[PDB]
Amino acid sequence: IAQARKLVEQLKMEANIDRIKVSKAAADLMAYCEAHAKEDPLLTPVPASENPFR
Amino acid sequence: PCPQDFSLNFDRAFLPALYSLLFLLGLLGNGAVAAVLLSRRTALSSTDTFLLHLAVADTLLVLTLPLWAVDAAVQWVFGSGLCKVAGALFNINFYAGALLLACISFDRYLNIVHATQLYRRGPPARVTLTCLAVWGLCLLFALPDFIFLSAHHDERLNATHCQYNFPQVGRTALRVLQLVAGFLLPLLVMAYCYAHILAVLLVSRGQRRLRAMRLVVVVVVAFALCWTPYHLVVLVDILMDLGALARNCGRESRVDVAKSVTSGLGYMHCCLNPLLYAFVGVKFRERMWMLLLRL
Amino acid sequence: LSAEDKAAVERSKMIDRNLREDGEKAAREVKLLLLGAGESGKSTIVKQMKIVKTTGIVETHFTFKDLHFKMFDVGAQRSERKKWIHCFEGVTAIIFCVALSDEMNRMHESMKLFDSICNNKWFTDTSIILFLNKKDLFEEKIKKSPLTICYPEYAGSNTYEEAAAYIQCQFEDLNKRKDTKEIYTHFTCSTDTKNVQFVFDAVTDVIIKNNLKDCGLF
Amino acid sequence: DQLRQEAEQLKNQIRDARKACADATLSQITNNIDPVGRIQMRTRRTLRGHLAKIYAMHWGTDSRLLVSASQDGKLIIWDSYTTNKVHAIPLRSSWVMTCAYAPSGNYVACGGLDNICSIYNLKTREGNVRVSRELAGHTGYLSCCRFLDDNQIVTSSGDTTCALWDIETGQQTTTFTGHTGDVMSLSLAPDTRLFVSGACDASAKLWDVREGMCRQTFTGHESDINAICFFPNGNAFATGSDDATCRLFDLRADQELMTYSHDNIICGITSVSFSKSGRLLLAGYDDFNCNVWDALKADRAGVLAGHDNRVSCLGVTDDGMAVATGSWDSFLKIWN
Amino acid sequence: VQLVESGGGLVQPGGSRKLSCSASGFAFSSFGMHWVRQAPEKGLEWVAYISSGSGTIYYADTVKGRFTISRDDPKNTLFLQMTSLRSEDTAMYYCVRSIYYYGSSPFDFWGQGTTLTVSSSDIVMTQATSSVPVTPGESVSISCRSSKSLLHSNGNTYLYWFLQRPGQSPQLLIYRMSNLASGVPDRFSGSGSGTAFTLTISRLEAEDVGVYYCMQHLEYPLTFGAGTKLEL
Ligand SMILES: N=C(N)NCCC[C@H](NC(=O)[C@@H]1Cc2ccccc2CN1C(=O)CCC(=O)c1ccccc1)C(=O)NCC1CCCCC1
Ligand SMILES: CC(C)CCC[C@@H](C)[C@H]1CC[C@H]2[C@@H]3CC=C4C[C@@H](O)CC[C@]4(C)[C@H]3CC[C@]12C
Ligand SMILES: CC(C)CCC[C@@H](C)[C@H]1CC[C@H]2[C@@H]3CC=C4C[C@@H](O)CC[C@]4(C)[C@H]3CC[C@]12C
Repeated sequence: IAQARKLVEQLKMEANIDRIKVSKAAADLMAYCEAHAKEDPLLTPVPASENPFR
Repeated sequence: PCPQDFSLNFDRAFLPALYSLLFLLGLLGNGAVAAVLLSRRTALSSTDTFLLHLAVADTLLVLTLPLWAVDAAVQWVFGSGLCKVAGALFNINFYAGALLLACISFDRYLNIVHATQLYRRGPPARVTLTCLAVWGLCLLFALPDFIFLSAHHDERLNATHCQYNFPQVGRTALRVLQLVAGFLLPLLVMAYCYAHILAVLLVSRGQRRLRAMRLVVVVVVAFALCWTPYHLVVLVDILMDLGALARNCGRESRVDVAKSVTSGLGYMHCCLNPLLYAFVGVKFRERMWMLLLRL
Repeated sequence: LSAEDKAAVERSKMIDRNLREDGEKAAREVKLLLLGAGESGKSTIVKQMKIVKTTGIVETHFTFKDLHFKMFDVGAQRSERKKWIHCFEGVTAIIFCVALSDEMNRMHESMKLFDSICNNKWFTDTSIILFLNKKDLFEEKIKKSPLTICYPEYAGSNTYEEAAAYIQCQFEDLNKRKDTKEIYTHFTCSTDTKNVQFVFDAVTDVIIKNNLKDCGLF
Repeated sequence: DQLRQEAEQLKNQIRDARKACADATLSQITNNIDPVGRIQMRTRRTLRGHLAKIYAMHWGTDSRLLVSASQDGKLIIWDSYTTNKVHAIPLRSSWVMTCAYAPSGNYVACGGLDNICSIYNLKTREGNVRVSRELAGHTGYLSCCRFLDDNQIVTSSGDTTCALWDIETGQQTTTFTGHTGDVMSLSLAPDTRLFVSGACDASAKLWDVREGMCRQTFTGHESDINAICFFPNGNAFATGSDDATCRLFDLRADQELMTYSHDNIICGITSVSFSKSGRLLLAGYDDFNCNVWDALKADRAGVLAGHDNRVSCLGVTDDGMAVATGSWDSFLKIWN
Repeated sequence: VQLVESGGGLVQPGGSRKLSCSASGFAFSSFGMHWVRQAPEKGLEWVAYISSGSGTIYYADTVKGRFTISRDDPKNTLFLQMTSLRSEDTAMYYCVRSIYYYGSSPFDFWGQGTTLTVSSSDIVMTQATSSVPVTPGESVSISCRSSKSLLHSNGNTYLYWFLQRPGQSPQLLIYRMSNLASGVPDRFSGSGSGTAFTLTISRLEAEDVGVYYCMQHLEYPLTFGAGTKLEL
């Protein structure tokens, strides 16, 4: 009877939080990927002059 | 007096086709074996390294073959110094093949008969030492061919095939060396080692013992039957030079044609051994397929 | 090029040499994975060895005829066996212990474990040494109780020999890969030397067959 | 026995609340973004010296030194630029399944089938690496371990628990419970105030380092979750499981955002990591190679092949210059 | 950790001696070892180096041929067998450990030194200043100059700063021109470029006086240059 009460309390604490629309989170992820695109050596390779590996 | 006309015609009509076929098959098979084993050298066992050396030796021998094919075809047109290295390479490869067969047999004997004793305290570098000793011995044996081969032009039957030039005592000594080492030493070593391997495999129980027994017997009998007739003809020639010679226009002709056909059989065995040693192994087939689907 | 990087490279090369030597030393030792169902005589087999602090895995080293064996006991894990069994893919052999004196359907659980272990995708061509302990208790119980209580299909006498042979056949019939792997059976006796000698013989056979596979003779 | 009704009611309410927020979809939002190019990555370096399966690796914070753990009982510290072996540590237990490298670089950690997390001090006056600590208290194998601030470490175990330790004293500061199956991996948030643990119950949980509580639980997988990582922003994370699909969830919307799967791929996933900007997703598979996915379009952007066995560990440097992958064939490869 | 020297004394010219250096408290097998020499009232002068595992051995040009360095690792001892002793070999000999990997600090620990008395180098580094009068409330700058660019193609400038207090053995202050050694107060700092380098002390105390040396570790002759004296 302890496990059921603990589980129910956990579900309460998980349900009480506030959420955000999926479109807003998608826009935020898109904006973060866009802003830091220039600083990604794996996405846009840098010339061999400043490449530590070869 | 009957200057080997029939034997010469037989050689001209027979040698080039057989040597071309042996060249093609030997290159294909031995190069396949060398490519499979050369992709990943880190996981090479003892017998795998010995097999790689044997594949290299057979490849080089079958590469050397077409020069002697065209030598036998009409007449040797190349440089008089070119076959002084062609024949040396040929002899090196012949002795290397024989000694590496013996070494494969000895390694298999060690892995199976002395399995526990070699597992517990087996040396970690004896394979390379054995291979280098074999190659050094082959160079030592090939030195006589390296410094006594030349190309002299006899007035009769104007042409120039290149061969040896030393007293007949030297010819007998070279023939005895060739016979004793190349045939008897691998034959005795393989016989002893594989007899002990068979004695060990008799008492064991399982399904992976009958295939091993079959492969052992197949390898031994194949080598024996492929390389006995040529040395029989060599013995006949040695006896003939030391008396008991008829030369009734047919004896030398028959001896020469027999020597040619048995040499062809020997090179057939040289081209045939990667089938015996590599493509029957489950591990080798697995690695070959792994390479094939990787590329 | 390299000013004091040559000393770094030399240190790296000495590290490589020591690593190679340690690997060579470790490659001349035998690996056994000890498995059982609910501590069914595993300790007694372990006691034959002569040579809360830890609860994950137990090591047991011994030497027989100059050969060094290391046995790994993983009986105190109680977690998903499928999440760490692949760590033991390269062990030389498995040693499966089964108590013959079985009471609540324990032989069925032992067979389920044996089926899950022998037919595992990681333990192909890995040999299993099956120990059947408690032969005297089996004698007494089979004198008292019949084997039909565990096997309704059994249609033999209550003799020790027939019952033991039937149990051994029932265990060995769970091996699907009858060709690429072999099962060695031994009814454990009180003598200490006999168990170690049987393990040594089985390991010698396993080494021989592995060498045949590596030599190309199969 | 009457509380299951309330649990079902709360679960249904949570599901409906998650349903109400799904006003759009990431794919139909980002379809207008031009796709990233076909990616070729070249193997700059190959590190040799491990004689058994490599089970874990971790990068240094300088993005030059890395540590690798292999079940030959070895920890090796490599200088990736020159492929030099800085240190070689022999472990008491050969059964190592994880390793970590401290953010300061002073210590390393390892663990495995011995249920003990061993912490080694690299910078000693005696010139040798010696065991600094052995944290014990887990009743199952260690699956992962991550250093927080050079004095406390978070570990996950196969006894369905996680624990935050105190290296100075050796005592479990906090114990995180609530998973049903073994916890296979954890990922540390960039601010080190939260972390996510993925378990074998096909669930992921977001634990708060303080208060020792689970804040959110994410489902959607169909098999054991083997790998987990955070988005660089720290507001989303990605998981890989045994059903051959990666998933991308977000913390704020409290539900799945995207799935990465292909009809050809059927084997499980061992490692998952992002890129520096978060546009790429590196995933290691059991079919002997690695896949680079577009994190915003769910289309495979590249393949990293060249490992002869299962790719078990995978990491991306802090500066994002290179990707190091290690497999069961006992080799690590640097890609760029 | 300590290095203890033995074998000094008075020797006639042309004789032979063997200096011993016993090491306790550290893994002697992992450290390369150097013998350094300091003539009476003169600067430091590198003499010999033996690698770890006795792989590579280097000698100074002025002592090559008549000196021999060796190590015995089971007993943790370092020997310098010197022969044909001239009158210019009277000095104090120091035994120095140095371990090399990525991010290490060679030359960190120096022995006490043994005195040996005898009766009757393409990179030169100049410390032009010889003495400086200071008070324990200011900041002091010591300049060192090289004849070659100490900066290497891998971004590492190989300059080391050592401090020798009166009556003691030199201790590592800075390695590779920027990094402070372990157990060194933060007030010390180092900088420079290629050929001109500077050591800076923010606020001195009574224990900041002594002789400062700038060694190079680019080419192996390992020249030192006469130090700069700070007193009062
Ligand atoms: N007088 C000449 N030129 N040769 C006549 C017959 C020589 C005969 N060869 C052969 O029978 C056949 C066929 C043949 C026929 C006529 C001419 C040449 C050949 C070439 N052959 C070979 O099989 C190649 C022989 C060879 O490669 C070689 C090596 C060293 C010195 C000389 C030749 C031979 O002695 N072979 C050498 C043997 C070397 C070891 C065993 C295998 C053969
Ligand atoms: C291991 C050692 C023997 C290396 C072998 C390579 C040397 C010795 C070989 C390879 C090429 C050979 C030469 C090739 C061509 C000729 C021209 C000929 O009219 C006389 C012999 C002569 C001059 C050969 C002598 C031996 C030779 C120089
Ligand atoms: C003209 C004469 C002197 C040339 C004959 C010598 C040549 C053919 C021989 C001598 C030494 C031999 C090599 C010795 C060792 C190895 C390593 C092995 O893993 C592959 C074969 C290989 C690479 C051999 C190839 C053939 C070889 C190069």
